[PDB]
Amino acid sequence: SSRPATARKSSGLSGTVRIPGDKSISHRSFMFGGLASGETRITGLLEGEDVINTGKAMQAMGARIRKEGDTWIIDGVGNGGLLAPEAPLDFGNAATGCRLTMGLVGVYDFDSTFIGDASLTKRPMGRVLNPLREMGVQVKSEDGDRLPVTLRGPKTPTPITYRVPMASAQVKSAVLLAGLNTPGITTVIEPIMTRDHTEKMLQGFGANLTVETDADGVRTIRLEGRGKLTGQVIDVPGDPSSTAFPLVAALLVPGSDVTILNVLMNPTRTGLILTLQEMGADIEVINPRLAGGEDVADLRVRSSTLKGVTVPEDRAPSMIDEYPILAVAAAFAEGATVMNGLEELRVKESDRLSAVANGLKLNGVDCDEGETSLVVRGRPDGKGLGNASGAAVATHLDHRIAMSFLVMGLVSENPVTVDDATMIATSFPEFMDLMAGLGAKIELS
Ligand SMILES: O=C(O)C1=C[C@@H](OP(=O)(O)O)[C@@H](O)[C@H](O)C1
Ligand SMILES: O=C(O)C[NH2+]CP(=O)(O)O
Repeated sequence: SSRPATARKSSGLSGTVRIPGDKSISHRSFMFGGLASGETRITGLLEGEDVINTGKAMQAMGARIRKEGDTWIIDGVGNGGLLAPEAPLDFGNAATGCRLTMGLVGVYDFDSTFIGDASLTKRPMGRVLNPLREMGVQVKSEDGDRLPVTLRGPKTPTPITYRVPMASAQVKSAVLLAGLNTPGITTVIEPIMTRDHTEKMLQGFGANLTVETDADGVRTIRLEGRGKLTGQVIDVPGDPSSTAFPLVAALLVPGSDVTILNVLMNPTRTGLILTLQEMGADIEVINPRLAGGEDVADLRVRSSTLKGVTVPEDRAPSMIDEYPILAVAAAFAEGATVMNGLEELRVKESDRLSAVANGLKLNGVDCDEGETSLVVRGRPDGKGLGNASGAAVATHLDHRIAMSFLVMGLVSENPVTVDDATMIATSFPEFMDLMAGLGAKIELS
């Protein structure tokens, strides 16, 4: 069922910790490793529930996955080698695994069924099912193009040129993965850049995939279908979204000095850091380097006084999953923090705009929720914030609502309670232990 947790004011967070692996890259490591020819070896994999579900889906289609020591070793089936799954592919809470896998196997000439939990089952799949219909996939979905969904690919899929209508890396990725088993050239046009793990990793696995960027920023990504993919050695960098929790906690809790090691610094993932620096955050980027083909660095974070800023709609894609924690940081900043271009938040694990606004109000924060925006006015000393009565923030099965408000409780005058901590393990099973090690006091029911 549900397991509430309460965060209490901290006298200071301090230490050096390695953050768990990046979820996006981890999902793709299991997918590409499972599809490629030969062996793939992965170090640093995030072992949260979302990623484990993608792994089980790949095994269901023929890939052999095992963990030897600290390395996940995968024996892939080779491009075009996926086998028809016996039962529905259960993605639990993970749309990344669900949506990318719909593109990956939907173009195969067999039936595949997709299911998930109460949260995933309410999320929109039309954004990926429409391009798949264009490629010739037959779709059976619940009203509104929601799960459960059953796909049946054509004998010969049709390659398309698809302009992604919203800033979704998952839609871009689903079309590219469908292209892997489609003869001809699949093209995805992305008017606004989104995380590029699919492009980078597929190139690393040997795909004839190219990215061309116009001076106006529009990206044209071309993929030649049915080409060989070769298993690779993958070193997964630290998750920058997970990093956000101890990083923001250290900025807000007085007397803090926290260093997070091996953090992914791809700029499509660092909008929150840039925003916090604009707010006056003391975040030092240490030893920027190349590791596993990605940009990484260690981040030293110290207590800072913050001032509200206006965050432009075009930075949104580079920090879309960090709006919840940014809203909590804004609750302690001087003045108003204004964030627009937030329509995508309404279709995540929870409607995040509604969940964040409601959670902030329950904890005494002055904020204004708009259809696609949020304004937060802060109280730097934290006085009057939190909830003395112990009322619980509704998490709506969303791991980041749970984590963001638990961080808030380490700073506010009154404790902050979340109605459920059980979904935190979908992306950051180490959260409680990691925060406790730094000094945070979080009581699980
Ligand atoms: O492709 C990916 O790895 C992801 C893309 C994003 O979703 P959208 O494509 O829906 O924006 C992000 O929020 C999710 O956690 C992972
Ligand atoms: O991790 C996040 O904050 C949002 N996306 C989760 P997914 O789309 O994979 O379910």
